Parts: sequence; C-alpha cells; structure tokens
Amino acid sequence: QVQLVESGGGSLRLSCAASGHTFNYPIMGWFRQAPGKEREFVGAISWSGGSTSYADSVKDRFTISRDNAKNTVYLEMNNLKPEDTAVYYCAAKGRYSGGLYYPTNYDYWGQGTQVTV
Amino acid sequence: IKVLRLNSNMVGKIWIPDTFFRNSKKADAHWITTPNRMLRIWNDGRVLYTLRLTIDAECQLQLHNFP
Amino acid sequence: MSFVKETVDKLLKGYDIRLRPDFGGPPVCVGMNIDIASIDMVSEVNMDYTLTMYFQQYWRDKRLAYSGIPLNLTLDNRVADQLWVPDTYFLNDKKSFVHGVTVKNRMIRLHPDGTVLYGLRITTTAACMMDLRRYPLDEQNCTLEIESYGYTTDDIEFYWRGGDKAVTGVERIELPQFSIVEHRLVSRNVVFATGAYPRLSLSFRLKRNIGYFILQTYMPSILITILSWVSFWINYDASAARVALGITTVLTMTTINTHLRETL
Amino acid sequence: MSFVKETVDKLLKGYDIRLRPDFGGPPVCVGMNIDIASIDMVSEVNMDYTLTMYFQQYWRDKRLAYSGIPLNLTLDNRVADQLWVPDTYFLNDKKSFVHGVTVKNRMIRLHPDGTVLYGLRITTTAACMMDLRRYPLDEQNCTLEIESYGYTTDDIEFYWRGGDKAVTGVERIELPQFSIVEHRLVSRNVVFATGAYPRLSLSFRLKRNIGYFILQTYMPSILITILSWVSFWINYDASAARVALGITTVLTMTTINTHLRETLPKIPYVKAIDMYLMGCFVFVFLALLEYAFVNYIFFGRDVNAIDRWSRIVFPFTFSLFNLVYWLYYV
Ligand SMILES: *[C@@H]1O[C@H](CO)[C@@H](O[C@@H]2O[C@H](CO)[C@@H](O[C@@H]3O[C@H](CO[C@H]4O[C@H](CO[C@H]5O[C@H](CO)[C@@H](O)[C@H](O)[C@@H]5O)[C@@H](O)[C@H](O[C@H]5O[C@H](CO)[C@@H](O)[C@H](O)[C@@H]5O)[C@@H]4O)[C@@H](O)[C@H](O[C@H]4O[C@H](CO)[C@@H](O)[C@H](O)[C@@H]4O)[C@@H]3O)[C@H](O)[C@H]2NC(C)=O)[C@H](O)[C@H]1NC(C)=O
Ligand SMILES: *[C@@H]1O[C@H](CO)[C@@H](O[C@@H]2O[C@H](CO)[C@@H](O[C@@H]3O[C@H](CO[C@H]4O[C@H](CO)[C@@H](O)[C@H](O[C@H]5O[C@H](CO)[C@@H](O)[C@H](O)[C@@H]5O)[C@@H]4O)[C@@H](O)[C@H](O[C@H]4O[C@H](CO)[C@@H](O)[C@H](O)[C@@H]4O)[C@@H]3O)[C@H](O)[C@H]2NC(C)=O)[C@H](O)[C@H]1NC(C)=O
Ligand SMILES: *[C@@H]1O[C@H](CO)[C@@H](O[C@@H]2O[C@H](CO)[C@@H](O[C@@H]3O[C@H](CO)[C@@H](O)[C@H](O)[C@@H]3O)[C@H](O)[C@H]2NC(C)=O)[C@H](O)[C@H]1NC(C)=O
Ligand SMILES: *[C@@H]1O[C@H](CO)[C@@H](O[C@@H]2O[C@H](CO)[C@@H](O[C@@H]3O[C@H](CO)[C@@H](O)[C@H](O)[C@@H]3O)[C@H](O)[C@H]2NC(C)=O)[C@H](O)[C@H]1NC(C)=O
Ligand SMILES: CCCCCCCCCCCC(=O)OC[C@H](COP(=O)([O-])O)OC(=O)CCCCCCCCCCC
Ligand SMILES: CCCCCCCCCC
Ligand SMILES: CCCCCCCCCC
Ligand SMILES: CCCCCC
Ligand SMILES: CCCCCC
Ligand SMILES: CCCCCC
Repeated sequence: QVQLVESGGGSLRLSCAASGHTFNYPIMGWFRQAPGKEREFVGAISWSGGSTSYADSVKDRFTISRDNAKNTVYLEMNNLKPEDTAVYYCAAKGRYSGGLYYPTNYDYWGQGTQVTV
Repeated sequence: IKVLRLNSNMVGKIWIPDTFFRNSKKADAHWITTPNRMLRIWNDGRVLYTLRLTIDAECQLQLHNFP
Repeated sequence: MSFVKETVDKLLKGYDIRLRPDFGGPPVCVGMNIDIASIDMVSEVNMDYTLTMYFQQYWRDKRLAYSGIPLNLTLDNRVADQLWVPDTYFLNDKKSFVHGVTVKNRMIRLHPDGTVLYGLRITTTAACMMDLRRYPLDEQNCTLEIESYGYTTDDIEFYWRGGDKAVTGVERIELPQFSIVEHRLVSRNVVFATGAYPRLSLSFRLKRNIGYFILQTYMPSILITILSWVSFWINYDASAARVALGITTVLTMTTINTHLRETL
Repeated sequence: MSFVKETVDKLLKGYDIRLRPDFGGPPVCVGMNIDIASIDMVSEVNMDYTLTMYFQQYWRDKRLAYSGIPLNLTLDNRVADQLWVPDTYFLNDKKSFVHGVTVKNRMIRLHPDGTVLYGLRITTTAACMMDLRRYPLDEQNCTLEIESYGYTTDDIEFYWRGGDKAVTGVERIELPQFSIVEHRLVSRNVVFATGAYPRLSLSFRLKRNIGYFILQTYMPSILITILSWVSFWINYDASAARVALGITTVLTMTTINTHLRETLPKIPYVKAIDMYLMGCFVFVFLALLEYAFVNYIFFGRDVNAIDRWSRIVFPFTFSLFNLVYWLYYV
C-alpha cells in the first residue's frame, strides 16, 4: 500500500510524496484531468529517476525530478497556458503493470491538486 | 540470374564439406531469429557457403615465463 | 467456421515460401520495435550483458492478403512456421534463445491488407564495450546491433517504427549498480565486401554508482593511511610501538589489497 | 474394452487445434492451480529465484465431451500435442523448462462433461527485483506473473481455481535464509495498446532470517569494539601495549569486513551491514587515535583527563550509535 499526497500549485513546482511500500510501485506518473474531459497523461518517472518520459504535447514545457532519500517527485513547469487549468494527479504503477499512457494500470491515485491559470 | 542466393533451410539437401575445427572443445552457431547460415550458387558451377561460429578453441599455454 | 481454415490454406497455397516480397521491386521496409522487459546482469569479467525483450518485426507482403475478417487474424503453429520472414540476427550476441514454456513465445499477426507482424520474446547475451581504466569511476556504452545476414539494402532495409518511440520500456530497466543515463537508436548502412548492408543499433549509457566503493574501499585505505601518520606524534624513542604501528599498518594495507582484489 | 478406444478416436477426429473453445462465443475462463514442490534458490546477486511446481490449468471444452464412460479419462501425455491448450506463460521468467524423465512430465485428463485438466511440472527461474538497503534486515516481495501471450480478455479470462486455496505447498517450503511470512493471489486486467490482457499474480513475502548475521557479523564486531576500549584502562606510558592493542583491533576489524565481503553476495550499493561495519571501524580508528592525542599531549609537552572521559564517552557513544541504527533499520 502507498499513500500519495500532492502539494503545490510562473516557475511552478508541484510535489508528490509517497508513504508505504513505494519500491513495489517504482513508476510514478503525472496526469491531468480538465473539467469535463477525461484524464490525460503528462509524464512519468522511474525508480532510478533517469530514463524519464513525457507526452508529445508537453514534452518541453515540463520537467520531472526525483529524490528517494526523502522519497518525493517534483514536477516543474516553466511556462503555463490557459488550457492547462485542470486537476493534476500523481499516480503509482507496479513494475509489470502494463503500459504507461493508460490510467487503469495505475493502482494508487493521489487526490490531486487543482491548478487554474 | 547469374548469382542465385539460397535460403538457409534446404542447404542440407546440397552436399557441403565435412570441415570441422580439430582444436575445438565446443562450438555452436546462433539460431535466432533465423539460422545464421547462408549459401550462394553461380551458374559457372561455383558454391559459396558462409556460417557464423564462436569457437572456444583450445590453446596449450606454456606458462613457465608467466607473466 | 471452417471457412477461416480454408482461407488460411488457400492463402498458403501459391505463396512464395522462399522468395522475398517484391523480388523485382524495391526492397522491403522492415520496421523494428522493441519493448525491453529487463536487462539481466552486466559482467565486467565476461564483457557481456543479458537482455530480455519483445522483439517485433513489421513488414508488408501483398502475397498474404486474406479477406473476410478485419480483426487481424493472428496465427501460430505450423502455418506460422513456414511463411517467409526476414533473416534478422543480432551481431553481438554470444548466446541467445527464445522462451519455450508453457508454449513457444512467438506470434505472427496477419492484417487483411497483407501486413505481417512477427513478435518474439527473446533473451540475448549481447556484448558490451567496457573501458575499465577508470573503474569504478567508469561510464560504459552497451549496444545491441541488429543486422541482416544475407540480404543487402537492395533486397531488405531496416528502420525504427515510431522513431524514438519505437524502443519503449527503457524506464522499466532497473539495474542495481548502474544508472541508465540515456538511450539512443541509430540506423545506418554498413559497407561489407558483398555490398551495402542495413544496420540498426540500440545503445544504453550506463554509469556506475560510486557510493559503494567510497564507503568500503577508499575510506578504509584513507583511515589506515592516517593511522600510519599517527606514528609521527609518538615519541622517537618508542621503537616497539612505532615499528609495530608501521609494520601492522603495512600488513593491514596488504590485507585490504589482497582480499579486496578477490571481490572485484 | 475397445469402447474407450473408438470413443477417444471419434473425440480426436474432426478436432480443430487452431481454434479456442467457443471461437465465436464468449471468452473461455481458465482456472489455475499451483503446487509449489520447492523453491530451490533465491539469488540476491542475480535478483531471481528458482521455483519447481505442479502447474495445472482447468478449462471446459465441448468438443472433448463423452458419454457412456463413467470414469475420468487420463490420457497419454503426448495427446497434449493434439488438443488445444492455453498459451500461458510467465511474464517475468528468465528460463524455464518442463521436466522430462522418465517421460515428459505432463498430464491430460478429460472429464465426461468436457472439462480438461492440463498439468505440467515446471522449473522456472523468475525475476525478483529486490530492495537491499536494509540488508540483512530486509523484506522482499517475489512475484510470479502469469499471462496469456496472444489472446486478450475478449478471448479468455484467468481465475484462481479454489480461490485463495488455489496455491498449496507453501507451508512445507523451507529456505536456509528466508521465511515465507505470507503469500497472496491477485487477478487483474492489464491494458496495452493492443488491448486488455488477463493476468494472475502469485506474491511471496520473504523475511530474511538474521540468526546467522548476529553471530557472524554483529557479535564479533561488538566484541572487538569493546576490546578496543581496554586500552583506555591501560597506562598512558605503555606505548607498546596500547599501540599494539589498538592497531591489532583495527587489523581484526579489517579481517572481519573482508571475510564478510568474500562470503556475502556482491550487491554493489550501500546496505545496513556496511553502515554497521564502517561504524565499528570508525570507532576502533578513533580509539587508536585517542592514544595518539594522549601520548602527544603528555609525553611530547592521577588518570589523565582524556582517558577518563574516553572511558565514559566511547561506551556511551557506541550505545547511542547502536540505538539509532537498530531503530532506523527496524
Ligand atoms: C507484493 O507486492 C505487490 C506489488 O504489486 C502487491 O500487489 C498488489 O496487491 C494488492 C492486494 O494486496 C492488489 O490489490 C487488488 O486488486 C484487485 C483487482 O483490482 C483490479 O480489478 C478491479 C476490479 O476487480 C477484479 O475482480 C472482480 C471480482 O472481485 C472482477 O469482476 C473484475 O473483472 C476484476 O477481475 C479494478 O477495479 C481495479 O482497478 C481500479 O479499481 C477501482 C475502481 O473499481 C479503483 O479505485 C482502483 O484504484 C483501481 O484503479 C484493478 O484493475 C482488487 O479487487 C483488490 O481489492 C481489495 O480492495 C478493494 C478496495 O480497494 C475491495 O473493494 C476489494 O473487494 C478487495 O478487498 C486489490 O485492490 C494489487 O492489484 C496488487 N498490485 C499489482 C500491481 O498486482 C502484493 O499485494 C504484495 N504481496 C505480498 C504478499 O507482499
Ligand atoms: C554510445 O556510444 C556509441 C559509440 O559508438 C554511440 O554511437 C553512435 O551514435 C552516433 C549518434 O548517436 C552515430 O552517428 C550518427 O549517424 C547517423 C547515421 O546517419 C546516416 O544516414 C543519413 C541519411 O539518412 C546521413 O545523412 C548520415 O550522414 C552522416 O554520416 C556520414 C557517414 O559518416 C557522413 O559522411 C555525413 O557527413 C554525416 O555526418 C549518415 O550517413 C546519423 O543520422 C546521425 O545524425 C543525427 O544527428 C545529426 C546531428 O544532430 C543530425 O544532423 C542528423 O540529421 C541526425 O539526426 C549521427 O550522425 C554513430 O554512428 C554511432 N556509432 C556507430 C558505431 O554507429 C552511441 O550513440 C552512444 N549512446 C549513448 C546512449 O551514449
Ligand atoms: C486491427 O488492426 C488495425 C491496424 O493495426 C487496427 O487499427 C487501429 O484501430 C484503432 C482503433 O480504432 C485506431 O486508433 C484510434 O481509434 C480512435 C477511435 O476510432 C480514433 O479516434 C483515433 O484517431 C485512432 O484511429 C488506430 O489508429 C488504427 N490503426 C492505424 C494504423 O491507424 C484495428 O483497430 C485492429 N482491430 C481492432 C478491433 O483493434
Ligand atoms: C471425476 O472427477 C470429478 C471431479 O473431480 C469427480 O467428481 C467429484 O467427486 C468428489 C468425490 O470423489 C466430490 O466431492 C465431494 O463433493 C461434496 C459436494 O460438494 C462435498 O461436500 C465433499 O466435501 C466433496 O468435496 C465432488 O463434488 C465431485 N464433483 C466435482 C465437480 O468435484 C468424479 O468422482 C471423478 N471420477 C469419476 C468416476 O467420475
Ligand atoms: C567495557 C569496558 C571494558 C574494560 C575492561 C575492564 C577494565 C577494568 C575496569 C573495571 C570496571 C570499572 O568500572 O572501572 C572502575 C573505574 C573507577 O573509576 P574511579 O572513580 O575510581 O577513578 O572506572 C570507572 O568507574 C568509570 C566508569 C566506566 C564504565 C562506565 C561505562 C558507561 C556505560 C554506560 C553509558 C553511559
Ligand atoms: C552480542 C549481542 C548482539 C545483539 C544483536 C541484536 C539483534 C536484534 C535483532 C532484532
Ligand atoms: C593524525 C593524528 C594526530 C594526533 C595528535 C594531534 C595533536 C594535536 C594537539 C592540539
Ligand atoms: C559511522 C559513524 C560513526 C560515528 C562515530 C562517532
Ligand atoms: C578521538 C577523540 C580525540 C579527542 C581529543 C581531544
Ligand atoms: C573524547 C573526550 C574528550 C574529552 C576532552 C576533555
């Protein structure tokens, strides 16, 4: 079990903190759900913190950093857009769970912060 | 077609030489994703036969002057 | 539901079991996709690493153009064995295999147009270039090379299907003592004696984690060296103490060097 | 007597090995049992574990239905090559094989209603990524992931036959280093671009037994660290005795660390045992350097203050170090 707490939210910096068996769920994925629209995939980070991945739409706007010494994931935005108003979610995924882009493969969801611009 | 490249499967039908490496304790050819052997024929009457091998050939090392 | 069997049989009949697609035409655009399950082990002794992946070969073949269903009728077993497939092989692998429990890990999907998708779960013992002059501070490039055996660029060409998105699963890679800094995909045409052959390459830049050796190798030696310097503050006329200290520090350094050399 | 013969003959005749049961119908649910014969080894260096098991699959097939034979037909194993069976495979296996002595270890049983029981004896080396930061106080989760290769959830589903009692034999397993605290069974769907695939997962929670390390690593380290403190009670002027004791304690500490390194697995990153060993090493190093301070300060320029304070501080500080270590790593 992992409990995910989302905090933060124009050099914005959101944070996701995991408590529990975080090693069992090494991948953390950053998603966003706009009002009305379904949940979109924004980015992902692995256990080592290297070999990241980003969506095509927001590949250059966003950055992801990690620190397992305190077990946190930081999501940095350099530039914001009005269409980005949405609920930002942090989710965890098992090692052999499946593909990154899909939400059902993610077991534990954070309540997710609200960001409006 | 002057050069008929051949598939790696029916080469067993065609006679090939019995060349084996004498000072080899173990050798093999990798079989994936396909066999790593090829053959070619030339209408003049010539056969070419190429394989891939990793031979662990022996070598009697005289270690009296080591290193 | 016998009609699907008859469809498979009739598309099999008259199909070139041996001849490549479009022998008189341009070469076949054989795309490649990889989904790395996990790189297993990295031997600094054997100069190799074992890699487990789902190698996927995509190509077009008008001859195998069935009709009736559009759900991508996928086959296995005997008919899947004898249709023509590329002669792709890995150049660096010392030994490799395809998993065979409970069944042979293999699949061949046929699209209605004629496209063929050939998926294989493979474990390959690829070879890696290691410059250990800077070990444990080293930084290696480990490459998997994919090349055609008999066919040149005239007959078969290779490319990455999806560009940089072709090789997914890089994040899944989790090696304990190595950090995967970057990965790269390369497509080139080598020039052998016969002619221009195609080639693809998947490279990983592994960086050793210098925290274990600092803790357990460098600092013991530094502390023993400081303990050797302790003798300069002891009295000049304490021969037993200073000689024992010096010679036993030498003994301890030799012990560290000899036993540590058995562990690296 | 030949009734069974021609019965099986008509059963096999007209059988399409290509197609699954109910090809046009709903997906066929495949139940699964595992009987863990043994867990042969668990490798921290390779991050995998070998596992021998009887793996059984149950599925209902209407083609293989017979009547007038009130007995379950156990057939020769080679018949498995002639019938349809699921394309099950272990997603995280490194190497696996079905044992083959005296014959292939495989069984087909056909029941009159059409049920098929398909059993194999499989030895498989499955991958178990391990977190070893708390080693030897660690706790690992080793999973076996069972999945279908080509078929998707529209074509099959998996379930654990017998529910939570689907896996048996776990209690009898004995390992030299681990104790199987718990095992768990999970059934889920994994979404890909191709589609949703069924999956079963068998998890084991292994706790590393620490009785070996207490007597091989911790008690020797503690005793050499204590012996290093004996020099605080030796006369300040006994340079030969005190220096010999200190440097030989350092040498003994170095011996224990080297031996453990050679005996234990490689694991090239920091663990708890490394931190404890280096703490003891630093303690003996400081104990030896304390006499350097004493000798210089008194000879070079009734008990001296430094030894008197060391007698209190070193046991005290070592006690706090042990307390912090044992709290943080437990
Ligand atoms: C070792 O470590 C591994 C690390 O991976 C760890 O694995 C996790 O273990 C936990 C259990 O401890 C697993 O949790 C289980 O998943 C069950 C299945 O979830 C999937 O299916 C849901 C729908 O149900 C299934 O079952 C029904 C019949 O019950 C069937 O009809 C369905 O078709 C399907 O087969 C599905 O919903 C779920 O996805 C979403 O679900 C809800 C929305 O419905 C959402 O809130 C979730 O966040 C998720 O996104 C998934 O696809 C699940 O049933 C089970 O549930 C318990 O809790 C819930 C309450 O949360 C109860 O309602 C339910 O009755 C159960 O009591 C549980 O959640 C988890 O999946 C493992 N992770 C992986 C990656 O495998 C091991 O446990 C560790 N083991 C040891 C020994 O250390
Ligand atoms: C690990 O370490 C290994 C060390 O071996 C690294 O290996 C090498 O990676 C580099 C780049 O990643 C490779 O170089 C490249 O070559 C490709 C091949 O391109 C060919 O075809 C093109 C037409 O389709 C043609 O234009 C190219 O022309 C170049 O090369 C020819 C022949 O040398 C030369 O005559 C030309 O003048 C050109 O210089 C070539 O024939 C090429 O496409 C690459 O270019 C990309 O980047 C450039 C610059 O941004 C850009 O302009 C291009 O458009 C393209 O986007 C690049 O030049 C090299 O071949 C690899 N080594 C081997 C042995 O193959 C590995 O990368 C390391 N990886 C990690 C993760 O550390
Ligand atoms: C049989 O194989 C074909 C070819 O691979 C599959 O085609 C693919 O179908 C999917 C699903 O329709 C396409 O994805 C997306 O579909 C949505 C919904 O229609 C659409 O809005 C998107 O724009 C997108 O098309 C996918 O693009 C398509 N393949 C290609 C090459 O474009 C087909 O789905 C397979 N059969 C089934 C039922 O999966
Ligand atoms: C062929 O196989 C079937 C299925 O295994 C056998 O049928 C089963 O026979 C056993 C007894 O030998 C039955 O067990 C008992 O069932 C009752 C009712 O649930 C339960 O209270 C008892 O505790 C016990 O489990 C079992 O129910 C029955 N059916 C099934 C589906 O298991 C059959 O006997 C075998 N042989 C022949 C000759 O058919
Ligand atoms: C583990 C050490 C092994 C040493 C080998 C045995 C050497 C002989 C020591 C005998 C035991 C002893 O307590 O010594 C008594 C002397 C008396 O001191 P003084 O007041 O007469 O100057 O010294 C003292 O009373 C000072 C007290 C030192 C012990 C207290 C350690 C504190 C442990 C708890 C952490 C606070
Ligand atoms: C010499 C006494 C060693 C004490 C070891 C304590 C181990 C605690 C394990 C929970
Ligand atoms: C290298 C250890 C040196 C120990 C003696 C230092 C004496 C300092 C006197 C103030
Ligand atoms: C490993 C840290 C030890 C510190 C002793 C004062
Ligand atoms: C190692 C402790 C030395 C103290 C000198 C004042
Ligand atoms: C390590 C104890 C030092 C005491 C100095 C008076």
